[PDB]
Amino acid sequence: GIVEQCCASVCSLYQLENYCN
Amino acid sequence: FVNQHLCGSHLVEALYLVCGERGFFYTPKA
Ligand SMILES: [Zn+2]
Repeated sequence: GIVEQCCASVCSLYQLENYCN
Repeated sequence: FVNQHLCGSHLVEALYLVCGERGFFYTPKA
């Protein structure tokens, strides 16, 4: 999930965009 | 864009910014 990808680890902008509607 | 850990309200604010008119989903149990 997003917490594991972007908080516990680090997300690129592209990875953040996987959580857009 | 920053390259760092984004957590909690900071993660939500980043999604709000990045996603723009599309909107986003914040589902932290996922
Ligand atoms: Zn803070």
